[PDB]
Formats: sequence, structure tokens, C-alpha cells
Amino acid sequence: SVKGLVAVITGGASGLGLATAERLVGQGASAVLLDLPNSGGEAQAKKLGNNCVFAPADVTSEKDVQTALALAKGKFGRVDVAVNCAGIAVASKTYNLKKGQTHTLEDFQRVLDVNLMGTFNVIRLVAGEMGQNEPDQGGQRGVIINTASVAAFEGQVGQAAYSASKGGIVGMTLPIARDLAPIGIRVMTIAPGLFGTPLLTSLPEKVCNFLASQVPFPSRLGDPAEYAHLVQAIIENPFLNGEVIRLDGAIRMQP
Amino acid sequence: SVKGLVAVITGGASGLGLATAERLVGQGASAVLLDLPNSGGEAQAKKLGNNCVFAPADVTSEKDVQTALALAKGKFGRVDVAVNCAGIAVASKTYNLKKGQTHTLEDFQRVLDVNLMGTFNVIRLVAGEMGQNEPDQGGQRGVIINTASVAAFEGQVGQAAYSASKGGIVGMTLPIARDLAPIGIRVMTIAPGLFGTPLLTSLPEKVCNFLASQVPFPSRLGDPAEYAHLVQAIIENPFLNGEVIRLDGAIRMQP
Amino acid sequence: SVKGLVAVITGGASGLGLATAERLVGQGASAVLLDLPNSGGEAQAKKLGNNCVFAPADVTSEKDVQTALALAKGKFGRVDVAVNCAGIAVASKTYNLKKGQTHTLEDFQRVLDVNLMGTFNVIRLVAGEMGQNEPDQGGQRGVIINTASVAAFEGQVGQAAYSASKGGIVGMTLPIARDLAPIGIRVMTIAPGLFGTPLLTSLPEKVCNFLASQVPFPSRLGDPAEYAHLVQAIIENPFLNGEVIRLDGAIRMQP
Amino acid sequence: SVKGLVAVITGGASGLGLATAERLVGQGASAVLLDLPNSGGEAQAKKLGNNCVFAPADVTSEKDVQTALALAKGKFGRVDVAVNCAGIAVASKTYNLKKGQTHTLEDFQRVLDVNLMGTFNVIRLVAGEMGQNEPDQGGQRGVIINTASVAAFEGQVGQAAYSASKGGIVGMTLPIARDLAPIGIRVMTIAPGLFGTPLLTSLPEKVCNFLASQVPFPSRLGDPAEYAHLVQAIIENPFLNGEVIRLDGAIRMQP
Amino acid sequence: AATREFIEMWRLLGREVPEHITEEELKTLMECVSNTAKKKYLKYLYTKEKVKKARQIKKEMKAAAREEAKNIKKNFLFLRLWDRNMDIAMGWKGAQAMQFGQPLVFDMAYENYMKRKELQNTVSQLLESEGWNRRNVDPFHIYFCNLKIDGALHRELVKRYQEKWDKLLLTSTEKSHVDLFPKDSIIYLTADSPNVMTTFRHDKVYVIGSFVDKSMQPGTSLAKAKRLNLATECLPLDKYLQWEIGNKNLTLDQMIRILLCLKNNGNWQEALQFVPKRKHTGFL
RNA sequence: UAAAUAUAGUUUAAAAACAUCAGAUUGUGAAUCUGACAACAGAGGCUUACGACCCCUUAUUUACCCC
Ligand SMILES: *O[C@H]1[C@@H](O)[C@H](n2cnc3c(=O)[nH]c(N)nc32)O[C@@H]1COP(=O)(O)OP(=O)(O)OP(=O)(O)O
Ligand SMILES: C[S@@+](CC[C@H](N)C(=O)[O-])C[C@H]1O[C@@H](n2cnc3c(N)ncnc32)[C@H](O)[C@@H]1O
Ligand SMILES: [Mg+2]
Repeated sequence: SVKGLVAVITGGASGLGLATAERLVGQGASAVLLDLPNSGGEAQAKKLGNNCVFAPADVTSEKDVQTALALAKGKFGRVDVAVNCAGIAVASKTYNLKKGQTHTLEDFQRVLDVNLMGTFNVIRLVAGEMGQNEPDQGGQRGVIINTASVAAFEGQVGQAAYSASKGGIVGMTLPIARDLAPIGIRVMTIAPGLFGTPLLTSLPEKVCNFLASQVPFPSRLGDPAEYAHLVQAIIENPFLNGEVIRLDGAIRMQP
Repeated sequence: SVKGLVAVITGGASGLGLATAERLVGQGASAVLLDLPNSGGEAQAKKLGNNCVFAPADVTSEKDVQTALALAKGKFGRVDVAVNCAGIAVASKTYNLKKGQTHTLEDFQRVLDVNLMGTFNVIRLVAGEMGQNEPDQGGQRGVIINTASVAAFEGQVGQAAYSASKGGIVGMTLPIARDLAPIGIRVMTIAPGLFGTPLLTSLPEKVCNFLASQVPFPSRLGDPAEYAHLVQAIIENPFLNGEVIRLDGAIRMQP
Repeated sequence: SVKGLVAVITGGASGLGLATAERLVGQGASAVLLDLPNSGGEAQAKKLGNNCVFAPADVTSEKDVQTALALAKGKFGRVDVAVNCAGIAVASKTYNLKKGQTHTLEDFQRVLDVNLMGTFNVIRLVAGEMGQNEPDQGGQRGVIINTASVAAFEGQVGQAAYSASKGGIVGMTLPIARDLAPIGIRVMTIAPGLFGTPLLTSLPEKVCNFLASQVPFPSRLGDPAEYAHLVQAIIENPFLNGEVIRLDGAIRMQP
Repeated sequence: SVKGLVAVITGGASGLGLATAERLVGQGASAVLLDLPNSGGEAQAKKLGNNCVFAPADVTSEKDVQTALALAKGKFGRVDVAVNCAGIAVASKTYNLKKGQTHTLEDFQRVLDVNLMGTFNVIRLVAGEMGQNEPDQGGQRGVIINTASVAAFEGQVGQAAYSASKGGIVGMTLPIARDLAPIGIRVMTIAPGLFGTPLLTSLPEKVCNFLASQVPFPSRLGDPAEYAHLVQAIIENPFLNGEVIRLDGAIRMQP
Repeated sequence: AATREFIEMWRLLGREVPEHITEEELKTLMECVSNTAKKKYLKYLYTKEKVKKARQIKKEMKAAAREEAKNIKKNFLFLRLWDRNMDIAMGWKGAQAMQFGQPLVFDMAYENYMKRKELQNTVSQLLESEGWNRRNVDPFHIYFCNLKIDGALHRELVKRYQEKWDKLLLTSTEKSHVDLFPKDSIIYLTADSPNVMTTFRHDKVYVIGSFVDKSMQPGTSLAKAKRLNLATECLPLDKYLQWEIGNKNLTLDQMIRILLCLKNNGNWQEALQFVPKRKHTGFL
């Protein structure tokens, strides 16, 4: 059961992170929304009630995350779950011969910093917070859930930076799980497919509709609540560890 | 929710199948235990109450499965979920130079027949039964869950036959999901690793106890109830399709 | 170098097997074409010269393969390389709701027998033959190369039986490599994409043109000589073991 | 054939990069050793003869790589092959509860910058250089070969940073291959296991002997020449694209 | 009205009149304000049903020949699903084109200059043009600009496409091309342009006027590109082709095929293959 | 100014063939089926009608530029 657990949810002011917060709070857990100051997380935290607070932070910053975790510990006393849902993307080809256009190095770096470096920054700091927990009857001190993408396995044209960052999350899932196994922290990764999030809504509507129609079943965009349901299942299942779960309706992305 | 759903659980008289039956019945579903006549499934079905019946069948036999599905339809009116948990294992090296011993072809064939062909036999027949269902609000007619193994990815010495069969289940998961997507039948596979089933207890105590310590976290054999929990999570989550979920506590099997 | 090596090439009368034979014989190796009696294997062996012989056999038969391997030992004295290229493909949906048509169990079984069971039958018997070899300076007694398909990873609609059989080959690659590691027999698998085999080239030119356009780069069907080149690379490289190599021009098959 | 081809090899002053240069130059190709100013690449380039030049560059900086590629174009007229072998590693646990030690963010960033960002920086710039090539008879303008690791799949304890960087390389291989497919640039990745690189030969003999014994077959560290052989095979085979090849002697890393 | 009886006498004179004329066709006869205008419309209705009857008669013949053939009367890798698969593959390429493809603009600001017949043919050409783009190895990101929602052109497009219209991987907007792209990047194609196109530029946004002027109106397209200070170019038809007869204003489907060939590194000799052969005597 | 010319997807012939659009889960003639589209430059006429003939506009090509 997730009742009484404290979850730090990165990127929790919108999209997958917010849906995770709404579900966990609705199921009796406490949530800390870790998102940027401009994200509007304060309004979401107030909407979710007294068991949810907003912690303004940039995941790329060690100091910001440290402040957020201190806020989480101060309000709720401990951290049991970390969900990494903050992420950005760019749509940029590696190189376009016809246009003579090269992918910017800064664009690649910015995506890595938030998606990959930001995830690791949260992981390494929340693990220290989780390490202070007394183990439960099963010896578990915490659960960390990361958000990869199906782009980690079949990245599309223009998704090189995003795929690299998400492939990095997939790559480090097992080693970190092995790192934190002695202290009883499970590390799991969800690789969502096409979900009704702003990351996909920014695409042209016709492109979004076509992509949604290409999901085998159900032929629609993923509902963020469906992501939240899987997150809860991972928290509740003590034997899921070091694994990536594709949540994509069986889609395989073409170029 | 699984309340009111009818699940056909292959190999449901013991091990993972039985634990799946106990959970689903406890959560308000109806279960049909499909297992061999000598498996003792009648006693298990009686123990689980009126919402559980025993259907004696051999999964390798088309007629046996047809009779079992007819029994399921007669008793409960429909089939909503199929869980394939029947399986056998053989411990035999491909070739032993020192002993001059060669893996027998019949041992390989028997493992394929039950694990791989038996799974497909159930899938192809239950799909017809689920096809008769009216689609739900989400357009879904049923869910099929198969049991592969971590041996499909890291097969140990002596597990050639087992790894082939489980690799086959992994291989056909996506095409079958694509096949049944227009019908609204989700196809999912669980790849367990080192569970406290009678199969693993048949190993020497020293080997299995050592294997328990080899699971990173939790350092114990998988609880069959944990398999059942994941099965329910798959049934409840509408967007899980065409994917293999490793349920192994982050273990990676060595030779 | 493959000069002086003896290769047993299953399905060597046509397609990938024949191309492998032509390359290896051209590079100074000896080849045994293991194929069905009805194949034009005798004509191909005569065409390839005195370093190539035809051994009629059915890979599903232990007796047939034993006779073929005895012919290889009688003609050339040893077996150094085994290339499994025999296989069949069927296209059949698991279940068709509109037509009320169910995939035949016999169709599934016959694909497994040839593709998967036949491959293992050759592996287990050639391993015994290779075990008799004196290890080379690197400790190697032989190399076994299997042919999976990209369908093992992304099987299309109607490819359940084919994908299961090819997924089984992928699954058992590592365990068999681990099984034969003390003996010094490397086990490797190639997963070809769309190749200009007679089965594909017999399709209407409209279909062939479309399939070629589906390959990202090069946008053409795979040349069987390209498969043969990879086979030689695997034979020559002593550190390739227990791995599946996709040879597909970066294609990912759509449903 | 690689005769007459021009290869840019990052990290070409030592280890895998140097072995690749020696093989390609020996086979009639031209090589540019792209390595740090202090790497001693000038002596290696002089040793390899007139068809090898040293280009001092840091892969993490756009200016340095641009200067190196300008040197390659000036000396040899074109670039046909890019081999990314530049890389570093750190050994640091994510979090050590006993010592109260947390992985530094700087260590993670440094490994990401060189291994992942540096690889992409070379890829995006050499793609522009190869884009200027007239397509050959097969429509190919160039081949890019990246070096991931087996750590991208099963990273060990303390390998979080390395596994993330290598998982990123694996993740972006397919999207970049898809990006450059219209241009006719093949993108491939090699995932070497344990190789006798200077980093591993300098590791303690106790760990080194054990790890060498852990390779199933051959039970020894990978020879850098074997990496070079695979690189040549990738260059020569026109149909290998968008794939990761494990070169590890069938090892699967323990925690 | 009186027209219902009025047409009856025309049939008796044998003035190439159809047997059956639907009510919605009688309304179109109102627009015909002259004897000649009516004569041309009836002749159109006559030939329309005549080719319908001829093809229909050939349909029962085809159907009858098929059934007699069947009464007289294995290992595969793929099921025969190619048409469906090809459609899916085009959609993926179309989705990619809408994000990274070069924009090509069909300017729909010519409704006022076209009669009913010309507007019908414009949509037919647009249907063909979009089809050639969709199947291409490197599709354009097609823009339908200045397309009024309630306009006749939009209504006809919806009629021909039906439910496909909302799924077409193109951008249709009421806004002008000047509002979507920098003016320096816009090249307005028109045969009346003084500037002869020499090379296809991948960084430019070409604009094609969706204007089938059977009643030729020279300079209309050029005037639009001068009202808003846009660069203009014309195809080098005289430079490469020995022109003999016919209008130098090519159809929409011909234009996009020429542009598609040029975008894919084709030269002017390959690109100008889509110019109708009847209009020239070869490549000079 | 004069004479020939002008097929709006293409060509042929004096109505076809090839194409185009929508639908299709096609068991390998889908090599099909059901629909959509159907305008020989344009306008106006003459005529029992004709794509004939008579006019005007526009465009193309070849001659020619003031009597
Ligand atoms: O009567 C017209 C025209 O026939 C005649 N004319 C024009 N160009 C030439 C030419 O090259 N050679 C000859 N022999 N005759 C020619 O001149 C008359 C008046 O000229 P246009 O009407 O053709 O041209 P304008 O600029 O007057 O324009 P517009 O009246 O047609 O609007
Ligand atoms: C048949 S033309 C319309 C002719 C109209 N009289 C005009 O003023 O352009 C249809 C469109 O195709 C394009 N087009 C046709 N022929 C062309 C040519 N030769 N050169 C350039 N663009 C041309 C133009 O954009 C034009 O608007
Ligand atoms: Mg025309």
C-alpha cells in the first residue's frame, strides 16, 4: 500500500508528474511537487490538499534539489518514493544536407542536462535521504522510479538528443539498482510511449492524431493517469527492480 | 478493476498460476484453473470457493483446451483474461565433451511443446473466446498474459531448451499483440526470475539458497503473490501492451 | 582466415546458405551443403567445385543430420564451422474475428520444427563433431552461426509462428554459448532484415519496390553476399560470442 | 574494401582507437588520429607512416573538432569513416550508506561530456564533412562507428556514470542512423566487453585475472586488434546500420 | 420553375442533351445566362452520363467474365496487406515532413477569378498534386494558404476528400503565406515572372497559385506577388524546351512533380519530363 | 500585321488506354470490389443539329514589322 508514503515527484506541476501526484495523494500518500518556480506548481499543490506541497527547484542544480529534499523532510519527515518525471525535448536532425543545417551542440547539452544529468542528480541525493529510513519488514528503504521513453529504443528522426538522454536513463537503471541494493532502494524505469502531455501536444495536431492512430491498441495517446497507475504498481510490488517497463500500447516508432 | 472479470489461468493448480487465481478471486474475479488431471486442481478450485472451477486440460492438446474453454464459457458465460502459467523445465547441457553426452532431441521437443506451443495453443483459442465479448468502454475485449523467464535473456548452462521456449514467447508477444490489436485484446508477457515455486525448490537446497542471495534486492526468492500482483496491474492498466516485464529483483543470471 | 576450414551450411542449396557457401569456398574453405533432397543441392555443390559436397538431410531428423555430418567427416575429415540457414516462413494471423479464422496449431508446429527445433538439432550434433577437433592456438574448436530474423524483435501481423521460432533462436544463443564455452565453440546469431532471397524476389515488383523503400539505408533488399560477408567476419573474429547481430539496414518492421 | 578510405579515429593515440588506426592503415586506408594534445598521438602517427596524421583535439569542444576535421580535409581531401573511440570512466557508487558518500555531480558530468556529448559532437560535425562526399556506387557517403560498452546493458556497481554515457550512445544510434539515412551515412555502434586496453591492463592483477577468467570463451581480455577487425567488417559490409554489436566473448557482467 | 418544362423541348431537337438531369443540375443551369452557356453545360452533362454508361456496361461485362472464370477452376513471409502497409508508411513520412519538410504553399486566393467549372478542376489538380507529394521519397510540407473555411474551394475539397480531409498531413490555414514565412524566403512561381528560375533552392518557400484559368487571365498571379513585395520566378521552359504550342502555364500536378524532381537533385532535363510532350518538340 | 495553331493529369484516336481521389486487415489475380472525379483555350452566336461554319478575346509558333 502507498498509504502514508512520502513521494518526491520531479516535474510534478504538470503532465506525468502531476498525474502521479494526484493518484498517490488520492491513495493516501504525501507528495512533494519538485518543479521550476515558473511551472505553476504552487497552485497544483494547493489544489491537491494538505498532503501535497510545492518545492521549487531545478533538477540540474545540486543546491536546488538539496533545498527541495530539505523541504520534503521538514514537512513530512522522510522520503519513501522518488519519481523522476521532469524532461525536455528538441526536434532537431543531427545533420540536414539539403538545408546545410547541423544540430547545435548546446541543444544536445541542454537536453542531456535536464533529462539525464537532472535525473541522476535527484537519484543520488534522494538515495541519501532514503538511506536514513529504517528498513521495512522486507528490508526496503525506498523506491526510485525514472521516466525514460520509447525513444530510448526506437528514436525518431530529429530525436537524437532526446534518445541519448533517455537511453542513458535506461543504461544506468540496472547499475544504480545494483548500487542501492545493499541499502534496500529499488530503482525502476518506465518508458512511456505517446502520452497526452505538453511534450507531444506541441506537435502539429494532424501529426499527433496520426501518431495516436498508429498505437496498435488502444489507438489513442496514453492517459497520464495510466502512467500514474503503473507508478503505484511499481511502488506496491517489492520484487520489481532494475527493469524498464514500456508503457506504449505496443507502438514501435518509425523514422 | 478485476471485479467481475473471468480469468482462465493455465497451470493454475500450483505455483504462479495458483497464486494468480487466489489474488484474482480474492479481488472479486472468477477463475478457471486449467491444469493437468493429476495436478490436484479440483482441491484448489474447491478451496477458492464458488468463483473458481477446475478445468482439466493439457495445453499441448487443441481438444483439451477447447473443452476447458467450453467449461469456462458454460460456468461463467465469458472469458476476459487468460494467464499462461503452465511450463516445464529440463536441466541438460547441449553437449558435454567430458561425458560424451548430447542433449536429447525429445527433451528439447517436450519443453517447446508445453512452454511455447502450449502457450500459443491457449492464446489462439482463447482469442476466439474473447472475440465474442462486446468491447468495453475502452474498446477492450480481453487481456492475455504470458509467462516467459529471465532465461529468455540470460539463460544458464543447461537451460538451452528452456531459454528457447521462453525466447519464443518473448519473440511472439509483439506480433500477437499486433494481430489482436483490431479485436481489442492486449497481449503482455511477464519474465519472472527465481520464484519460490515447487520447480525451484526441486533444486538442491544449497543451490536455491545461494540463488536467493544472488538476487540484488530483495535478496530472496520471488514470492508467487508478487507475480499475481503484477498480473493484476497488467489487467487493470489499459495501456500496457506488447511488452515483456522482467520480475526478477534486478538479477542477471550467470553461467 | 577461413582458408582450410570446413563449414557445414544448413539450407546451403539456396538463398543465404548458398551465398555463404559461395563466399567461403571462394576464400579457400570447404563447404558441405546440408539441404533437402528435393533442393538443387547436388547441382550447386557441383557448381562450387571439389571443395563443396551436397549432403541431403532434413534438419528436423536426428538420423538425417547424423548421416550428413558423417559425410562431412568422411569427405573433409573435420567440421570447423556450422551455419544454420535452413528455415521456413508462414504468414497466418493468430485469430481473425471477421473471418472467424484461427491460426492452425499444425502451422505453428511445423515452423517451430524446422526453424527452431531443426536449428537446435544441428547445433547439438555438430557440437559433438567439433568437440573432437584439437583446439587451435586460441583454444577454439569451432564456430556455430545461427540465422534468426528481425521478426524475433519486431514480428509483423501474421508472423507469430515465425517470430516465436526466431525468438527461440535468439533466446538460446547465450545459453548454448555458455554451454559450449569450456569446449571452445563460439555460438553466434545473425538476425537478417529484408534480403533478396528467392522467397522475397518472387513477389510482385510493386511489393519488392515498396519493401526496398522501407529499408532506411541502403534503401534496397539485402544482398545475400552481405550475409555471407558477416558470416566470414564472425568466423575470423575470435571474440564474437553469444551475440545477435542485426543485419537489416537499420529497418524496424511496422505492423 | 577499406583501401583508399580516409578514417577519422577519436582517441586514436591509444587503446581501441590506436589498434583501429594500425589495422586500417595496414589495409591501405588513411587515418587521422584525433586525440588530446598530451596523448602522444604525434609519435603514433609518425610510427604509422605517411598515411596517418595526428590531429590534436578535445572531442567535447566544437572548435577543436572543427580544426581536426579541417586538418583531415586538408591532408587527405575527404572523410569516409569516423570511429569514435575517445572515452573516460569513473568508478564511484551512486551512494554509500556506510561511508555517507554521494557520487559527485561533477564526476557524472565529466564522463557524460567526453563519452556521450563528445561522441555526438564528432558525429554531427563529421556528418557535415561526409555530406560533401559524392555517393559511391551503393549511394554511401560515409560510415560512423561509435564505441559503447557492455556497461550500457549490465553496468556494474560504481559504473552509473559510465553506463549512462554508454546507454546514451546505444539510445541515439538508431535515431542518428535514421537522421543520416537519406544522406547515405551508416551509423553503427560496438559495445566491447573487457579489453586489454591500458586502463584495464593497469588495473590490479587480482581483479584483472578474475575478470579475464569470467569471459566464457575465449577466457581472456579482448585484444584491441579484435575490435579493429570488427570495425573493418562494419566498414566493408554495406548493410550493417543502426545496430549495436556486443564484442565481449559472451560475458554478462555481475554486480 | 418554367425551366423544367423549358428543357423538354430541347431534347426533341436532339441538341446533345442527357436523358436524366438531377434537380441540383437544374440550379446550375440558372447560372448559364446565354444559349451558348447552356449548350456547353448540357453537352457536359450528356458526355458525363455517356461515359458513366459506357464504363458501367463494361462493369457488368467485367463482372460476368470474372464469375465464369472461377466456376471453370504454401510458405509465405507476408500476408497480402501491401496497400494498407503502403498507406501507413506514407503517413509516417508525412508526419516527418510536417515537422522537417520544406514548405510548399498552394495559394488558394483565386476563388474570385474562377467559375464553377474552373474551381472544380482546381480541386482535381490539388488532389493529384497532394497524391504525388504523399508518395514521394522526400515529401514537401504542403501548405494550403488563404483557404477560406466557408469558401467554395474548401467545400469542394471536403467533398472530394470526405473524412480523409481532417487526416491529410498538410497545413491548411486561412492565413496568407506572408504571415507564416519570412518574405525574403518566399518565391512566388508564375509563368509571367521576368526572373527565370535557374536552380531549386532548399531554403526557399515556393508558392503556387491554385488557379485554373481556362479563361486565361495573364498577370493575375504576378499582380498578387507585386501587391505584397514577393520575389517571382518562372520555369525555364524556353531555355530547355523547343516550345511549339499550348499555354506555358502548366497544371498544378505538373508543377509539383517538376519541383519534387528538382528537390531530389534531378536536373532540368529530368524535371521537365512532366511538361506535356504535346507542347514542345524536345530538349534543346 | 498576317497565317496557322490551343486536349488543364498524360497520350492515342477521330472514344479508349494509362493515370488521380475516398473506402478495403486483401490468405497471395487487390491483376479486385464499391464509390468520387469526367468540360479538346475562352466568350458570343448561327444551324435540324455538328467537334461544322461565322465572330471577338487570350495564348503559342513561324514570317513581317508600317502605305
Ligand atoms: O494592329 C496591331 C498589331 O497587329 C500590329 N503589330 C504589333 N506588333 C507587330 C509586329 O511585330 N509586326 C507587325 N508587322 N505588326 C505588328 O500593330 C498594331 C498595334 O499594336 P498592338 O495592338 O498589337 O500593340 P499595343 O501596344 O497597341 O497593345 P494593344 O493595343 O494590343 O493593347
Ligand atoms: C496554370 S497556372 C495559373 C496561370 C495564371 N494565368 C497566372 O496568372 O499564373 C497555376 C499555377 O502554377 C504555377 N505555374 C504554372 N506554370 C508555371 C510556369 N511556367 N512557371 C512558373 N510557375 C508556373 C503558378 O504558380 C500558377 O499560379
Ligand atoms: Mg495540360
